[PDB]
Amino acid sequence: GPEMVRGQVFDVGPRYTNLSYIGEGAYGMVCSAYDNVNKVRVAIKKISPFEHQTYCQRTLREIKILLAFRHENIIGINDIIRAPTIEQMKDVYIVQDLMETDLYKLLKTQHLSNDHICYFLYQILRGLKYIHSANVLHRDLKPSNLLLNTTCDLKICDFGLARVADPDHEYVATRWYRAPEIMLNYTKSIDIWSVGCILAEMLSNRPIFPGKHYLDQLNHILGILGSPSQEDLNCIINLKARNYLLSLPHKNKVPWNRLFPNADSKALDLLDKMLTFNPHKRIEVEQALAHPYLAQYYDPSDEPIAEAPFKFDMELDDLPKEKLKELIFEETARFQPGY
Amino acid sequence: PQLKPIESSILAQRRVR
Ligand SMILES: Nc1ncnc2c1ncn2[C@@H]1O[C@H](COP(=O)(O)OP(=O)(O)NP(=O)(O)O)[C@@H](O)[C@H]1O
Repeated sequence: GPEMVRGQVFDVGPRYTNLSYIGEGAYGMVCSAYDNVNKVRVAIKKISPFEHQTYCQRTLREIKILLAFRHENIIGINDIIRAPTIEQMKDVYIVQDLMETDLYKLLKTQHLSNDHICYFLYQILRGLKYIHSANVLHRDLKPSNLLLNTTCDLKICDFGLARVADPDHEYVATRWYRAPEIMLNYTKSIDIWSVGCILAEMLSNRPIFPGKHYLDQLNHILGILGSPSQEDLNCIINLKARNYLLSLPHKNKVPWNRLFPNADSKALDLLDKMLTFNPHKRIEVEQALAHPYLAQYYDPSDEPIAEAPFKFDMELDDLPKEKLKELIFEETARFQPGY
Repeated sequence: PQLKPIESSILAQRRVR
């Protein structure tokens, strides 16, 4: 008696029942459900990664990181359902706390008060401080990756693209939230740019750099920030795109007050420091929390840190999907009876 | 959905104190 949703088997029962379609996502359908054992509502992500190495990669990383992470502002994994043998496992079901919506969905329907904008921003940075303490880069931060409640509680999700920060060493529908140096040159700075981009989107209810492709993305960023001062040029390592930037016509910086005319001055000032073109000059997570825009919520004693760094020394993109399937089977074993 | 006051959030309640 496996339960069906939109002609798709969701085999989560008898524990989880009353399935309701939420949305589609990478490789899988998400549903709200009732957990009959704990008498609580949950979200359940059905994942069918096993035909694609890349999908397997994102699933393992996600499971590993979310299980290691414990924070108020980061979504957790409550339970994971899968077949009792590896040959029988064609799907993995990830059970999480049910959140009412995500920031992307909210911004379609609703304009945000500068109050809610400020508080949302604080939670993003508070979650990110923890992430960066574990020396992990999220690398995918965007509004759909930010889960929300009507009680204004925010949680960061979707760690599938996350990895340990190293200086130095695959899509992704949107380049909109990706740092300029990613197009050019990894580092904690790239998550800050993303957060800068999300803040801008809460302000105007539109993406600040909605580029249609690689170079168009650059032209968007440059249309706002203007052409780099140098010192930005010449802090660039790859010399092929430095000269590309030199070969570009001049662009004027658009002052953050002309855009976002209705925005807090303190917000715009912080926006400026997240959105700096040079990664080295870009504001760090703990400095951002300490910015006057967040003074209302800033409390470093209540802003918890990771106990140690997170460890991925394991092989990243190279592993065969059969092996990854073995690893996913092992990682999810703690949720199985007899473990 | 529609957003409740910020004070509905528990973390925000720890801020008001
Ligand atoms: N814990 C949750 N509670 C409520 N809704 C969720 C939860 N997790 C994901 N969703 C929703 O499920 C849908 C798909 O997101 P997701 O499952 O994360 O797929 P994805 O491609 O991995 N992530 P994304 O890039 O944001 O679409 C979205 O509409 C989300 O709002």
